[PDB]
Amino acid sequence: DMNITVELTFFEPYRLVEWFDWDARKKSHSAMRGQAFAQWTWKGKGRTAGKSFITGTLVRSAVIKAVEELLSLNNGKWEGVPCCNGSFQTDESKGKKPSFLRKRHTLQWQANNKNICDKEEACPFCILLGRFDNAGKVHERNKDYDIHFSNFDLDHKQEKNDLRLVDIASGRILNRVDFDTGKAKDYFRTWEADYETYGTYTGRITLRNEHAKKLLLASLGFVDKLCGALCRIEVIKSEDHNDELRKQAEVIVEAFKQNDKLEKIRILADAIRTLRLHGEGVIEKDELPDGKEERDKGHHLWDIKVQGTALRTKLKELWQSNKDIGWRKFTEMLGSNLYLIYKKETGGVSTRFRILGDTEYYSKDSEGSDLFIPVTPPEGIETKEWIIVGRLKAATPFYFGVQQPSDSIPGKEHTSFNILLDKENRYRIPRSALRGALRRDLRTAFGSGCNVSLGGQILCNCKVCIEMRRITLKDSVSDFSEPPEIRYRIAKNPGTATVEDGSLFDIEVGPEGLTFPFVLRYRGHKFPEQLSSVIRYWEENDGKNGMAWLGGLDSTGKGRFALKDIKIFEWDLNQKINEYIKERGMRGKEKELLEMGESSLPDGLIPYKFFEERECLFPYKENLKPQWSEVQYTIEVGSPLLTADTISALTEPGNRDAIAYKKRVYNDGNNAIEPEPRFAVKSETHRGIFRTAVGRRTGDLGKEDHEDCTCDMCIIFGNEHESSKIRFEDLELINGNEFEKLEKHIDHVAIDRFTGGALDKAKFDTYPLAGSPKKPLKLKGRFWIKKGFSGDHKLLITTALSDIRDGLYPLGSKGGVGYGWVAGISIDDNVPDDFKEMINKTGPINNDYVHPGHQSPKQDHKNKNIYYPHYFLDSGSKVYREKDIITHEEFTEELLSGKINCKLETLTPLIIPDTSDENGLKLQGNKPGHKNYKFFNINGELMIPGSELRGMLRTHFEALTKSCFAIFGEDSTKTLGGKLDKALHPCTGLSDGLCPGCHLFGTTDYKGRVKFGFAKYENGPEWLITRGNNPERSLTLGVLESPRPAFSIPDDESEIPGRKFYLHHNGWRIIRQKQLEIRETVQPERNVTTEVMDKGNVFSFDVRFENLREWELGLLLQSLDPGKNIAHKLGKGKPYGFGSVKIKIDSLHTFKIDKIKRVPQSDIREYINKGYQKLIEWSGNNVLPQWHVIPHIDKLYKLLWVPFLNDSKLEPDVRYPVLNEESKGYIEGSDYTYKKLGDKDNLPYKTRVKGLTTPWSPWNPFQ
Amino acid sequence: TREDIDRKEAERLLDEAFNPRTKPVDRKKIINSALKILIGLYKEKKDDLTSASFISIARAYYLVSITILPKGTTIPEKKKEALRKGIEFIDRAINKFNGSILDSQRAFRIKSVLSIEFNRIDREKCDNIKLKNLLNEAVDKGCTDFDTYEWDIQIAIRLCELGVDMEGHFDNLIKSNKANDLQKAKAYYFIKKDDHKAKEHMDKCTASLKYTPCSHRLWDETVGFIERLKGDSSTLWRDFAIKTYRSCRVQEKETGTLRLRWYWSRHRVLYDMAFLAVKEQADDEEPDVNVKQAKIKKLAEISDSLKSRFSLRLSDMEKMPKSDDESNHEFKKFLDKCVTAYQDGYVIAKLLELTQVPEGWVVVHFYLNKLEGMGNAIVFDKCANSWQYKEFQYKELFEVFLTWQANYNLYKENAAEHLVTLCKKIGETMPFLFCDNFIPNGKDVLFVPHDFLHRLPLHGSIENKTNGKLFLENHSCCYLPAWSFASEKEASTSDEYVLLKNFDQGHFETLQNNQIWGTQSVKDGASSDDLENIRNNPRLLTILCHGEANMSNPFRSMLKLANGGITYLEILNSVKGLKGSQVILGACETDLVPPLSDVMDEHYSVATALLLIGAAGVVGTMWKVRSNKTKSLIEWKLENIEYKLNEWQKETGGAAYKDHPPTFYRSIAFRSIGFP
RNA sequence: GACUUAAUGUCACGGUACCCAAUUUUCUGCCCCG
RNA sequence: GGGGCAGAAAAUUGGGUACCG
Ligand SMILES: [Zn+2]
Ligand SMILES: [Zn+2]
Ligand SMILES: [Zn+2]
Ligand SMILES: [Zn+2]
Repeated sequence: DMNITVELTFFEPYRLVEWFDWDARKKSHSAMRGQAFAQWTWKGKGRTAGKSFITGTLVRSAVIKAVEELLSLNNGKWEGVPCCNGSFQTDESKGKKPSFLRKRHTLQWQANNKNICDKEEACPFCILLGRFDNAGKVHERNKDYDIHFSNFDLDHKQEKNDLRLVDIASGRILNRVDFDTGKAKDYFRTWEADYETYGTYTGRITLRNEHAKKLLLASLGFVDKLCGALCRIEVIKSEDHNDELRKQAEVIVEAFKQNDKLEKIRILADAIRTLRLHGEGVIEKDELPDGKEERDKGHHLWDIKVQGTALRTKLKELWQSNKDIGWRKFTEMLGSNLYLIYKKETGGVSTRFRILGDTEYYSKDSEGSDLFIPVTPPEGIETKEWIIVGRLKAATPFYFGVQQPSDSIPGKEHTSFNILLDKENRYRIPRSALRGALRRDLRTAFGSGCNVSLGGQILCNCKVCIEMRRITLKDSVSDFSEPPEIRYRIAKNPGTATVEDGSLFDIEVGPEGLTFPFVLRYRGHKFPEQLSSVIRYWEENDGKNGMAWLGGLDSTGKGRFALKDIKIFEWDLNQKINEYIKERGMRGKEKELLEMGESSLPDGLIPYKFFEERECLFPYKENLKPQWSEVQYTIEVGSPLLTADTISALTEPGNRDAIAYKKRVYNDGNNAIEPEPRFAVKSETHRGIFRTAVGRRTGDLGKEDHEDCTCDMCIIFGNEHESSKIRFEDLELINGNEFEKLEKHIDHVAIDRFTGGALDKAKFDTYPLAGSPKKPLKLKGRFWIKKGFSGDHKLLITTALSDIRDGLYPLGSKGGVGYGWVAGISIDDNVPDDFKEMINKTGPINNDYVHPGHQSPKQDHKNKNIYYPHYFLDSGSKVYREKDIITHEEFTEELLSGKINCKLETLTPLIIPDTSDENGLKLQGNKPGHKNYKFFNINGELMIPGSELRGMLRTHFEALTKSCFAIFGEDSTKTLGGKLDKALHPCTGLSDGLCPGCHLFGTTDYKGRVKFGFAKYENGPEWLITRGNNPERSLTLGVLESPRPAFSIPDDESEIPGRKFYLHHNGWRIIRQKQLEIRETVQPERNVTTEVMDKGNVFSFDVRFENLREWELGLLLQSLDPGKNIAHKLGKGKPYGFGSVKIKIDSLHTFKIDKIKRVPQSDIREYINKGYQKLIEWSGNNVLPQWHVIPHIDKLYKLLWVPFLNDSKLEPDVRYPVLNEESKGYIEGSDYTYKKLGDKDNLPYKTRVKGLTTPWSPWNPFQ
Repeated sequence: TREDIDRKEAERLLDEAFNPRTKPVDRKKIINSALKILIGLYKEKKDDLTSASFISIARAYYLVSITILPKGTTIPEKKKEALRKGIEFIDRAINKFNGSILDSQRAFRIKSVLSIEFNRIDREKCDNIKLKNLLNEAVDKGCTDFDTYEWDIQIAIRLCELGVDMEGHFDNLIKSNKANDLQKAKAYYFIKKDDHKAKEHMDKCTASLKYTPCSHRLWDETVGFIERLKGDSSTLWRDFAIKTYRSCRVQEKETGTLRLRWYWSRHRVLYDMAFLAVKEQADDEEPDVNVKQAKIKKLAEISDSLKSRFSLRLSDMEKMPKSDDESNHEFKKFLDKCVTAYQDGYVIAKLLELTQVPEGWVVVHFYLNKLEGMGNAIVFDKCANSWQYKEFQYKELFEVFLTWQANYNLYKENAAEHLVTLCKKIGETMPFLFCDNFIPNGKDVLFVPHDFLHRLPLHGSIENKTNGKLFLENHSCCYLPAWSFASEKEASTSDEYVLLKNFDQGHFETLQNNQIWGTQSVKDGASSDDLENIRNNPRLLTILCHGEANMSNPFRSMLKLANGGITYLEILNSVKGLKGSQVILGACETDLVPPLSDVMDEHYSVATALLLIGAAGVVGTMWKVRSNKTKSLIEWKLENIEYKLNEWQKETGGAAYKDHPPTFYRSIAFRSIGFP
């Protein structure tokens, strides 16, 4: 006749559902699915607030299950008194069915209680069931219940108004994953409720019979799960801040849109999101990247005026106004609001329609099939419970998927892929992901299993489900609350080798080395060998690495966890059940069990000593160990490496455009992350490299679609319908400690084809990793191969690895100018034997063409003529554009691919400056503003950048092939674009075709087919020594100012002359003997001091080509080496005379898709002869080729003709006029100044345009 | 005019997908592209669409509802969703009213056919009353053109099936060349109430059913028509059921070369009707005994024709493994033929006879009839040359069997009391196998069982008496999956004894050291190629390995030998030299077939593949026993090869269920699968 | 004590948010006349 | 008599997935 008060507390996020009584419950699917959850009722009207509870029928069901299990443990008796089997069937003829029907098996025992149970006298199990009571199946009054369970109300700790649903629950989509395809079958939604603050419930249980009190109080402590969570049953005796952020975001977007810079706002949004990675000090103490020094315009975007103030100052005021919401919420809300205003202003708001429905399936009821299945254990049987406590460690960056925000709202963006987090922004491994991975690995270890059927009246009797019905897990929350890492991903068009439209997206990843708790519980008669094998497979030891794949980016290698600190404990349930009821099974106190010693264990909990090792387990090493095979290798890169990041470069000091990619690694010894980040090449990148290599080798990239496809590429690397059979991981730099100044600063500029100088807003920098041929970078990478790979597919993967070793696929960006070129590969000894066997089993040439140089200026009069240093080349203004563009999707059989090994000899001193160090040698201590440099070098080894050689060969090739002006600026003086012809305009788009220079060297929407490597110094005397200089080398140059088009095109009715070229002359000796007169009479800020290399030095470089036609390779070999007495100009000081270089073709190799050819000297003459006929055909005016027959090629080659190569003491004088007489540097009676040469009386304009267009025309006598 | 040209480019793709010369793999992509461009037009002009584009959207939804195949035993949710979306997309066209006069006809036609398909595949959501009201309105809007529109015939036939009188329409229905035999039979039966002409039209429908594959909708409509004829107690349903059974038999003989048929849900109930029809032509008074004996033989031929093949699902057919590349072509030919027939419906050596039994034998055929919920046992006696049949109920037997299955899968050896309870329940459920008139004493009995009775031990049946008698103490028991597996001229022709072994845990070291084992392929650590290397027909083969049961495909169930093991398909293809070879398996049957949850299972172990190779008999264990009992069976078979298995089961102590239920558990587990 | 259970019968610890995609293409640290 | 340029143009997401009598 006494009541008891029961408190129910949770230790996991439990499950909530909306309340419907009995028929509206049948109306809804979520209500019928969530019948064993907590129930939520709306309070008041408006559907915003309510209260949750737990029905007493569910607690009664859990209690009678615990009573049944306790009586089945102790042979049908409890504390000496026997209990019968009870009744669990209901006849339809007498009475109705009791509103819930049981499908599981019912534990039974041999019933010997001397009697049958009637109303007068009954066993504790019979009165605890409530059989012989006055009330049943229709509620009349709260009395005449022998045992009554009340509703369990949510114990709100402090009284307030009505509790809202969004404060307690949060929706989440759960999944069902197909085992054979690795793909989701369907999904369903549920409400996960808070347990830290809303995890206590209170109810009353009324007994009116002091004969089942001991059994009830014993089984209250045996109840372990309720509402999807571990539980203990005991008995007792900033919405306003968002609107101002929206208004300030509106002000920022409008201030950006007024300056015609709206599209930066998107980028700015990402940057503000990246500000959550840094602290508040980056806005407080002005750690944001400033502009370049002495520049009136500041940063690229952080110094944009918003209402008259800079964006950094506006952001500082916005942070000072909102200090109460925290740094992280401020940056996240600001970025989200900026992204929302940008998406509103653009006009596209992401419609997202699904045809043919939305695959959300809830389980259903079929009538009939009311079964009662008794299970009777043997008398002698011994039941135990094993608890495995340990720790999951992320060996890779992980990913646990979740929906977008504003979709996980139970009552009713910027990041495409979010990660699952807690309410305190902690990383979370849910119970369902662990349970699914354990089910998958148990199906692998058993070898057979069932796909999970949802509508079932009969329990599945497969081995996996039988073992999984006695496995209990627990969700894990890390002790880390730092924000995730945004990793960006693109997709590539195989035709043009550029990015596809709408292929940028981003993922949120967690740090590797993170650490989560792990609890497993198994209640049964013997510990299975397959579960032991799955635990041994998941854990890691010396040598072995863990193989616990949890999460949802497994093909990218994301989510491979490893189990450590494993302790298995055993509880005897037959002898020490009272200690289990007393200690509540150590539920909620498993953290204490890890650091617990031997002498502090509770009574009944012993260590488990019979845990088998890896070698003694039969389903291990036959089912689990050959599941994935590791292939680990090391890429050796002897060139600079740049995988650009470009968002973190906007949020870091240095003011650099593109920087290398870095990772955040978490350490477990000290709870911080790492002091310095680790450089890496992403798993997406080399996964795409392998995929593109296999697809180009077989030909599967050329297909238009891969839906319902079974090609070798889709079999190996997965498709829509199947998961990938190969899983790639990151390439981490391992020799970064051997370098001094690991990151190198390399700057580039685009040169105008007409003016010959730098184009406006076309200067930029890169910060790659310093890779040199004599000190290369080493990246260690890994991939896993599933069992079932045939010999053809293993041959394909080893062929792709051989293609990567041979240098066909450079890593990172800017591969066409020599970045990321693979120098070698190494294969570790743990690679299997067949893969190792497949991977291990895999002269003076001249051109003899002599050009007849310009005989009238120099071969008539020896050294009495003065020539202008630059001349202009004019072509016919008719360019040929080809619309049948050669695609990169395959290696075509007719076309040629391979490499050219070439050597470069300096005829004149060469100036390639290293602009990484503006102080260079020394010499700014003596005087301020004097720019001095060293030669370009990486790790002390002298080098020429590949971009210089590529630009020089392109400027030769477009002039030879009559291409459009690729780099051209339309500016101040109508404009230069109007005077230029429409045909010579830069090619924009593939609709109107591509000119041959743009066909070979590429455009924005088409990748080039020639790649130029870094040249390396080999032989010869360096460092041209001059005595009167502060180093022995490094003579000081003179002024170098910007070119003026107004001299070239005066008097508006005058069209653009053409491409500017510089003559070959030894005018550097004049600078070399004027060193005393250069330091004086010239301001030290004006002139630059640079290191120089002497003539006769040799460099070596290679040009890699693919899909080349025969005439294109012939014209490339002609532009590399045009003939005897013809050379190129490269480097600084071309008008003063520096930088004449001559290129010799050492070797040519051509491959086919399986050997490397040598191609002797006869065939290269055939290629050059085939190239000559194409220019003959293009000219329209239809033997060893005489190139001067074509008109523009002779005018080109006389500009490139060296007048001092074969003995000739021909040494021409090449210089500029000196404005005004009376000017320093005047020659005695020359009458050679711009005042006397530019005044429409003396030189009549048209004569000046003729003088600038005819090469090597004398200018001081002025013929 | 942009909507006009987009709708015309969608309507061209729709009519190209609606072409009966298009493969379905192209049809899905084409119709999804057309639905994509129509859906994008809707997305950009959300509420301003004309009705002419709404009809195109609804037709695309009908066509995707056609090409969605059931990949299991249930109707998929995608088909119901496609029909629902087409219904509402046509509903907004009806709410866009007062357009053209022909547009109302076309719109109500599309609505009525979509509602007909929805009512067919989901009766609860689309009721008969709402369908009746809509089809009543459709003929009010003039959808009665039976000569240019195929679907108007379907509207009229569904309407006369619902109950409304269509006496005026009948003459326009019959003269159309777009109507077929089943529609004319329904028109003659439901409107004019003519049995005589409807019988001729239904016989023409039965004759045309011979050459169409089972995936066609004509089979579903025919079995539904026969079920309706049985619903109103007509006199014609029996003959039509037997005719459709004969057509299904001669069609099922024409399937691709494996024991495979297409799964359709009515294929059982047609058999369940046809059996009942022959039964109602027996128990109802027939004056001559010779026609009644022919009817009881026809029952046992219906059950055997059901028990021949085992009807794989669609997803298991798509996930089929690849070997014997010409049989790959045959299997993909069968699959594409069935899928092409399914969409084409909507786009417009020697079998021993049942009396060829040796003398002194009795054959018991079993049938589980799900319509009446009964079990029928048909006995054939050769010495008397007689046919009889009896009935039983299988519900409580299924309950006790599932109890034993759960207790066994938890406590394998300790489920002996549940095994004794199951054996007593078999004896109490079927008393006719203990009376002398049904089964004569001292006569060998071959059981040909059906459904979950395959897993029941029929030899261990205990008679419902106090001093209960085991069934195997008076009869020699033999088993067979179907009568089509029986053969003549076993022809062992050799004397070599071959052993194979792969697992080392079972202590068979004393067995492999014996002298008797022959010169070829006796192993330890045997492999699949070593099983394929048998030269010429040994006298006794013994395979000792573990078993693996794939829970969906019986073709992927394998024996655990080395380098991957050998499966059902690799047995059925690769091994050749085992004709007339007695086989003894160490793998239990519970590891070879999956555990079952329904009353119906049709799953064949590797013993049936061994019988299909040409082995004379396979002796195995139904459940797991210890290795000593299997070693004892092997040694007794080696010492005595001619002697019968029930003698060894009686000698080992198998008649002692009352005192030692473990010995009874270990004894009755052994079953011979063959026909001598 | 309503909101908010029905009592001789709840496997929801019966279900991994899963699959597919290379931050990449093009660019000589270069250069003279108001 | 004097220094400029110091990044520009695109892509910033598209789709897919409902075994269970
Ligand atoms: Zn009792
Ligand atoms: Zn299962
Ligand atoms: Zn493919
Ligand atoms: Zn171009």
